[PDB]
Amino acid sequence: MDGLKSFLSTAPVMIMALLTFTAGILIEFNRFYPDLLFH
Amino acid sequence: MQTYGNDTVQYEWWAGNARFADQSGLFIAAHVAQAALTAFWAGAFTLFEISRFDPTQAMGDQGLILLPHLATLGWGVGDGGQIVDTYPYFVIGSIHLIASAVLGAGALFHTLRAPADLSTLKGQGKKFHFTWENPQQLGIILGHHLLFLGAGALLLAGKAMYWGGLYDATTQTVRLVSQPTLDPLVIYGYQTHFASISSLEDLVGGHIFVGFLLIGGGIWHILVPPLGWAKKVLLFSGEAILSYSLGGIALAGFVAAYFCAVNTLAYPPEFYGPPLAIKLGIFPYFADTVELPMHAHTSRAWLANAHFFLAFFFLQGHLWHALRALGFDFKRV
Amino acid sequence: KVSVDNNPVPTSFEKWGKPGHFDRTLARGPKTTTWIWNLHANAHDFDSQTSDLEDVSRKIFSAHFGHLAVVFVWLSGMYFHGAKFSNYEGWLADPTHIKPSAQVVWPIVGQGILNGDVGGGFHGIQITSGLFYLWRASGFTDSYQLYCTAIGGLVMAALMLFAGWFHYHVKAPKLEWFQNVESMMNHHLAGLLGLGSLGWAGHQIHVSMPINKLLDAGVAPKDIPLPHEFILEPSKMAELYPSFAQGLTPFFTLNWGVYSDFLTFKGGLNPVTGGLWLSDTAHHHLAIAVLFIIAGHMYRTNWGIGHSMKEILEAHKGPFTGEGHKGLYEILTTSWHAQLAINLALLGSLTIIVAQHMYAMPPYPYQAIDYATQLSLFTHHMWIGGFLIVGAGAHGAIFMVRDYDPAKNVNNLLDRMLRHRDAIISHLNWVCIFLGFHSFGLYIHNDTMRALGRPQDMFSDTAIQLQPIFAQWVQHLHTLAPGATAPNALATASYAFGGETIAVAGKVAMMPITLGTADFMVHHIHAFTIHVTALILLKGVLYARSSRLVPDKANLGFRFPCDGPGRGGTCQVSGWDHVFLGLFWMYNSLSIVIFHFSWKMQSDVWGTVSPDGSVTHVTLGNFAQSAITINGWLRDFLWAQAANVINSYGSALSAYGIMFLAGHFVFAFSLMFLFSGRGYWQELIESIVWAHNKLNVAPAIQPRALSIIQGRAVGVAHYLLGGIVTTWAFFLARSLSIG
Amino acid sequence: VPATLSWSPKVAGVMIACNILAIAFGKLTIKQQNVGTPMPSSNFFGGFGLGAVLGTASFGHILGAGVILGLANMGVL
Ligand code: CLA
Ligand code: CLA
Ligand SMILES: CCCCCCCCCCCCO[C@@H]1O[C@H](CO)[C@@H](O[C@H]2O[C@H](CO)[C@@H](O)[C@H](O)[C@H]2O)[C@H](O)[C@H]1O
Ligand SMILES: CC1=C(C/C=C(\C)CCC[C@H](C)CCC[C@H](C)CCCC(C)C)C(=O)c2ccccc2C1=O
Repeated sequence: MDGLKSFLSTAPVMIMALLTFTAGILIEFNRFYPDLLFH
Repeated sequence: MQTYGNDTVQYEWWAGNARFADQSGLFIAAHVAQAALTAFWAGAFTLFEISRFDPTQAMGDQGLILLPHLATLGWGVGDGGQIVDTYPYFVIGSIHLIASAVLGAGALFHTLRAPADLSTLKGQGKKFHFTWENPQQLGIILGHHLLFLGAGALLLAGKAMYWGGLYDATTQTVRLVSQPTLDPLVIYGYQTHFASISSLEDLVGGHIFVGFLLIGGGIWHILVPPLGWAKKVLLFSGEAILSYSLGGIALAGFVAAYFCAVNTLAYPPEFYGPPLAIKLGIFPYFADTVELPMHAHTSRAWLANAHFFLAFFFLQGHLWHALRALGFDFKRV
Repeated sequence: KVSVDNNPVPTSFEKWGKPGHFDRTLARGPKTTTWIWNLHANAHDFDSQTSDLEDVSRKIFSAHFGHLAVVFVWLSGMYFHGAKFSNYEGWLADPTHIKPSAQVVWPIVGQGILNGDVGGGFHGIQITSGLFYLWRASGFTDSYQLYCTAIGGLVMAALMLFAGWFHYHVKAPKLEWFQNVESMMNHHLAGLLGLGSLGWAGHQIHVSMPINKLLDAGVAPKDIPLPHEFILEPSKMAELYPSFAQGLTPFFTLNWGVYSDFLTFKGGLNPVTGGLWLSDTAHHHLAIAVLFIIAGHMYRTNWGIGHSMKEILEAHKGPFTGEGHKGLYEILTTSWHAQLAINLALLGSLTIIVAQHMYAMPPYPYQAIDYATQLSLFTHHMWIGGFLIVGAGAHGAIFMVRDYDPAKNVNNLLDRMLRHRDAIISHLNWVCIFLGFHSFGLYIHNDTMRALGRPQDMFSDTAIQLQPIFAQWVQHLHTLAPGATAPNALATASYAFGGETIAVAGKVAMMPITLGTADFMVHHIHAFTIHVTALILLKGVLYARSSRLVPDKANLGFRFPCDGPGRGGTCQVSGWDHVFLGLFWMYNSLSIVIFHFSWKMQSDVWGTVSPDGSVTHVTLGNFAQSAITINGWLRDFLWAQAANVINSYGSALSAYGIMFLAGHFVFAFSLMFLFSGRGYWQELIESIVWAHNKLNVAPAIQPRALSIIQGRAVGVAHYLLGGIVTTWAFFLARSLSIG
Repeated sequence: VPATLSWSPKVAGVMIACNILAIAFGKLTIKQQNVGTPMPSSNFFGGFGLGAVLGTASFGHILGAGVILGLANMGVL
């Protein structure tokens, strides 16, 4: 389980975790508030 | 088991059932498992054929072999094979399933709890030990088995006379049979027309005679040991008593294939189909007199052809085992 | 025969958190960014990871189970999307009016415009995989039936994942189990392909044929009987096919002509659907199963009868060929790379054969009139078979570098191939220059003659003719085949050879494909470009070990950049670099193959059908006058038919317009990696490393430019990603628009 | 359609003769006739094992299927 924590903390898994979380923010921001060309 | 001069023979796996022939405890466990498997087939395929039963279509042209057997006894049929109740077929087929489960348990009991030899046990389990050498113990086994076989013929007649009543082909109505036959001279005459019986009361009185002869035969084997002349002319070994029984069950299967194919009373045409004619190509097969839709044959044909081919190979199995008992090696040729 | 080792590798996550543990030079952790790239390139190089052949074979066996689990999850996803997010029940009612769709996009940022009107009120991505036509041929009626296949696909993937863990960590087979190739070929011909063909013939006879015969009759899909109802009640099966009343008795008694109502050699296509007759395909799969089970009894096993493949090969010697095939059995039971080179060559050849057979003999209902499905299925199976052919030249060269033992290769077929490499390659060099001059220079000649206003001096059917007379004769023999050389065939094997034009929805299913001067020239273009792709990859295999330039390339490896700038320059001498160059030439070969397919189908096959029987084609027969000239390929194919991919913006096909420009970008992006080189980029990175050292943000993992092989590998990956995504978007937007 | 006939002793006679012709072919040509599982009796089989008995009877059924359907197509049977 300790080595599974290391695999889940590797560079490909963490950048796939972050970019999913980042796309999770941007999709959910553009679903409730779409079409934001300016402020 | 005839192991000739070697007397300690490893039997491998393709002939692996010869290992327990001298082991009395494992001899019970195989045979009760056979009685479990036989009662399971009587239980499952009664309920299988209840589910695959159309009451509009006749039972003969459906591939059903167990429901016509109960219909001849008088269960589930009112007048003409329409089958209006079909609940006592379920109850009889259900009882054999639990009876297979009890016999399935006693097979696993004698495999594991009881030892491979019954001489290890003390009490009445020691007295049930048998070997293929002492003649008195094998007559004790033969005595009680003839008593229950005689009781089965009596409880057939007790069903046929008091509670229930069989089915007659002519004047199609379940009977009660209050006056069966009892004369020995009219029951001796069926050595020439056993297949062409048409009296329901004569079938009961024959079974009264058989159910009393086998009870008297079982009393005779339980009070008298096998005699000297029977010991001289018959080998008492393992696959020699099996050899007489394989030939005994082959002659019974040839008669049962003959009674199924042509008798109209014990196998009524409303349940099984029309009676057959004895044909002979390369083998004596029983053919249908009238044609049937598709390649499906009637229930009487499916019973008589199967039982003749089973009685042929159980006659060949008798010839195989009796040659093994007499001393033919089968590696000599 | 069955010999396994009990628990050779423990199951733990210790090596999960230690990447690069499989390689000795990567277990020390990173020092440069080359470590990250070498981690991925060496991950599946099991022969380089392990010296023991037994442990290499154990890694390969469990990797298949993991790969099969990927395929079942992909197969489960296709059946789940057909069950939950598809108009399959809508399409099954009206196949001629509802378009197949099985992908629904989420409505965000304007991408919900891709959910176009596919008919029946459904909105989604119009699929071109042909899954709907496959499922109608399988007898799929309800969406619950596709859901049950999708659940069982996930169950099979979990059993594939369990078998990979079991056969590596619990009971891993020994090397002698892997090297029993006679038992493996017996169980794969008879048990895998034979029983799979027998099972599918059993499925087609019982499920596919009764459902599709009622679907063609006009029964609504809600009123089709269920597949087990034919199994349970044979009255419905006997109503459709009266031979089922006779049962299995005509099968066992060799009275096989009873079954001729559902086991037909009918040929042609079903006029209701445009697909093959499922009576033909069930009889095809029955005959294939019997021959495959028979062929799976050929090889010697525990019971003495059979063939030893060593004794077959060592018997096949000759006067021209020395010791013959002696030692090829020891090659093909020791080297996994030699086996993979044969299997990739033939699976790649098979996938191309699948592409060329499914357009002209369409096996699925309503597939032939779906011009998008016909174009995509040809193109996808062309491209898949193209990569696998290049991988044959790859692992042929990996075997020659690594697993070629000259001690057991003396005067055999492989040794003698090596002993006349200059004879093979230079004659293959000659035939490529000959075919390039005599196919492409034919195109250059009449491009010039048409530009000079000399149409009489061209290579065309109006001018100097180059008729494909041998292919026209073979086409004529197949038209005359029913009744003369196939007397029990009622129709032809394919209408592409000649005869009837099949119409289904007022739309051409299959038409005679007439081969003229333009079909002569493009077939020699295909003969040219396949030969060059054969030339580069056979030069990679033969000269993997040595050449007159670098005589010790076997010590350098399979995958090395060069042997320096000396001897004039030994740039791209490795066996890997011929795979790198062969990937371009496979792309160049197969792009013309699918462009020949796309134009000849639309100009001369596909189109609408007049009620009197006339055919109005998609591009109105412009192949015979414009596919003889490069400009006609530019104008009447590339410029004309990509109007649908560039005017698709603001419509449901606009993602094809996006992906058309997306593949144009990555093709151009590849030329940064292909044309440049890493000594430029390493000197640029160390200037950027200075700006990171200025801000104290220089990483401990030192930034390096990609290696020379990698810069070729990235460049060939982006070229073939970009060039194929362009053609995929061009083909799919054009063929969805037409019809 | 090619002509096929129902089962008959004529059909059985050709099949047994095709089994016999492959048994004689298998006696002459099989290199390993007794390797692996043997017969219960080695005699009356030419020294064949279980693989050679099943191998020759399968070839005689393949030849049995090929000849019978070939002769029924030509109308000989
Ligand atoms: C009441 C029945 C009976 C009894 C108790 C015995 C007892 C014995 N027999 Mg057998 N024998 C009999 C009947 C009987 N047999 C019959 C009917 C045949 C003629 C075919 C023979 C012929 C025979 C031979 C050929 C041999 C024996 C052998 C044996 C011994 C080993 C058992 C064995 O091999 O099992 C193991 C069981 C199997 C490996 C299973 C085999 C399955 C068969 C081949 C398939 C049959 C399927 C059937 C056709 C389907 C029926 C369908 C249904 C609807 C009717 C055992 C002591 C052996 C012996 O004497 O040496 C010790 C020996 O080699 N017997
Ligand atoms: C526009 C594309 C282009 C052209 C024309 C060439 C040309 C050539 N390639 Mg190719 N190739 C290309 C792109 C191109 N390549 C790219 C993108 C790659 C990098 C991956 C490669 C990599 C490469 C490899 C890896 C291989 C080739 C080989 C060849 C030759 C093919 C056989 C041959 O001689 O055909 C005949 C020549 C032609 C078709 C060229 C056109 C000639 C015209 C029709 C005749 C002109 C007449 C002339 C001008 C009259 C003289 C008058 C005077 C005033 C000049 C040929 C010299 C192969 C080879 O050498 O095989 C033997 C081979 O090994 N190519
Ligand atoms: C005995 C040994 C024989 C060796 C055989 C070697 C191959 C010989 C090839 C013979 C070539 C036949 O010659 C060629 O025949 C075909 C079809 O028959 C004709 O082709 C004709 O039908 C085809 C369709 O099938 C049309 O596409 C074509 O436009 C038309 O002309 C050609 O006009 C003729 O040039
Ligand atoms: C641009 C270029 C470089 C520089 C390229 C480098 C250093 C690689 C840059 C990689 C970046 C950091 C990421 C690239 C994209 C990732 C592979 C995507 C990963 C997925 C993300 C979502 C995380 C070379 O090193 C080179 C070498 C030899 C010939 C040509 C060239 C060449 O053209």
